[PDB]
Amino acid sequence: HHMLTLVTGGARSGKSRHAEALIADAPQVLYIATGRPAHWRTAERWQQLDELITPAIAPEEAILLECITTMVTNLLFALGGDSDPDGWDYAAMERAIDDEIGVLIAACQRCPAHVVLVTNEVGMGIVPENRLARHFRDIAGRVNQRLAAAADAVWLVVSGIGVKIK
Amino acid sequence: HHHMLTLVTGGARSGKSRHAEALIADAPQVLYIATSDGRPAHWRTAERWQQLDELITPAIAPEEAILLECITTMVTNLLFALGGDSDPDGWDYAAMERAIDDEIGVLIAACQRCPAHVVLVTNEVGMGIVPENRLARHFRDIAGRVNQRLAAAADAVWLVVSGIGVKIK
Amino acid sequence: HHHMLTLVTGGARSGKSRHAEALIADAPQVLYIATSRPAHWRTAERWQQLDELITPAIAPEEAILLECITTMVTNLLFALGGDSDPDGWDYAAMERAIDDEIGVLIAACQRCPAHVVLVTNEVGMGIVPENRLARHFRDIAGRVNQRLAAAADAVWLVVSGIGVKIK
Repeated sequence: HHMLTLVTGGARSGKSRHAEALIADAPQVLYIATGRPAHWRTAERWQQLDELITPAIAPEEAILLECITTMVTNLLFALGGDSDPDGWDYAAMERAIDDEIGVLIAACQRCPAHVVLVTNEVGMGIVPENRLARHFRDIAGRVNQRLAAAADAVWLVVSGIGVKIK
Repeated sequence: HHHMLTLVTGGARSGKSRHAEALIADAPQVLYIATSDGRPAHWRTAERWQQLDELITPAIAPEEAILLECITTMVTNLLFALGGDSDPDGWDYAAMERAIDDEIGVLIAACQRCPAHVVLVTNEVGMGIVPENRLARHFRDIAGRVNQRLAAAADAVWLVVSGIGVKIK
Repeated sequence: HHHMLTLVTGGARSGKSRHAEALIADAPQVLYIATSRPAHWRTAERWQQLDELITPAIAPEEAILLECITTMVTNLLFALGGDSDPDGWDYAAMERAIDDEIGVLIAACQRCPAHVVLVTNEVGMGIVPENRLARHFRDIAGRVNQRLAAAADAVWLVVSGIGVKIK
C-alpha cells in the first residue's frame, strides 16, 4: 500500500518466486506481463504504464510487473524495427526508454496499491562482443539504478535466497 | 558442526574454495569429493560426480567434514555423459535436466542422512547476458534451478564476493 | 578517514562510481586517477607506476579515487600481449607482471595518508567465455580483486545503485 518494491537477480535465480511470495496474501493481483490463479487478472503491456497503474486501482490489489529487462528489450526493438541493431542510435533510444521509465515511476507514486517490479542483473559478466548486447547491458544497469532509487524496498535474490538491500 | 549442509556460491575465481576450506578448518578428517598433490594427509580425495549416496554415507563420523568441489562441473559432466561428442544443438535438455534432477535429489537425501558437516561449492553463472549458444543458454538455466534447490535444502548459504564471504542464509 | 583503503566493486553500470563519490564527498581535495566530475577534483591519467601519484606527501584529509582496476588489468594484458594472436599468449607470465603492478599499488596505498578508494568490476558471474583471452582475463581479474579486498580496510558491493558493506 503506497509502496514500491524492486526485486532483482540473475537468470533462474528464483526472483519470480520471491516476488510472488511478497504478494501471496493480496486478495487480488494485477499481473503485468511484458495459467495464473483465479484472483489474478493479467495485462500484457510494456509502454505507457500509467494507463494500467492508476489512482483508481483497488488498494488491496497488488500489482506485479514481470519484467523490466524485457520491457527495455521490447522498447529497443519497437524503436529499431527490423533494421540491423548494429546501426541503432542507442543514445536516442535510451532517451525514449527514460521517458517510459519516468511515466512508470510517476504512476507508481500516485497509485495506492503495492507495486512489485521484477528485473534482472545482467552486468556481472564480460563485456559483450555484440554491439546491441553491450548497449543493452549499460541501459539496463542505468534503468535498474533509477528504479532502485525510487523504490521503498529492494531485494537481491541469489540462488533462491532473498537479500534485502534497501 | 554435525548434521549440517552448507552451500558456498560465487563467481569465477571469487575465493569460494578458500572460504569453504576455512569453514572446515577444524575437522580432524575431511572427505574431498572432486567432480573433475598438495592436499593434507588428513584429507582423502575421491573422484565422483554421480550416485553420491555411495560416498556421502550414514557411517561417516560426525566430527568429520565433506567438501564437494564443485556442483557446476558435476552438472556439465552429466550433460556430456548423456550427450557425448554429438552436436549439443540437438540435445534433449528436458530429459537431461530430469537426469540431473535425479542425481541432485540423491545428493540432497544423502546429505540429510549423513552426520558430517557437508559443504557444497557451486558457481553463480546467471548474472551476464543471455548466451548466443543453445548449450550455454540451457546450462545457465539448469545451473540456476539446481542452485535454488540446493540452497533451499542447505542450513547455511554463503555468497563469496572478491574473496569476502557473505552469509545470506 | 585517513590511512584507509576502500574497495568498491559491482557490475557494469551498477552505480559504483556514484557510490564511491558519496564515500569521499567530504574530502576538501580529491585526486581522480583515470586508467582508461566535481570542479575541485584534480585528474591524472595513469595505469602503471602508481606510486608516482599515490605518495606519502598527500595530506590525510584528502582522498584519492582510482577508476578502475579492471581497465588497468586489460591495459596490461594488451600491452604485454602485443600484436600476435591472443590464443597463443603466455598468460602465466602476464599475470606475474600484473601481480607486480598490483603490489606497487597496494604498497603505495599503505604509505599514503589519504583515504584511497579503488573501483573495480565483478566480471565472473556469467558463463565461461568461448574466447581464450576473455577466459584468462576473467580469472586474473577475479584473483586481483581477492587480493585488493584482503588488503582493503572496507569493501562495498554495489547492486542496482545500492551500496552493501561486506567488509
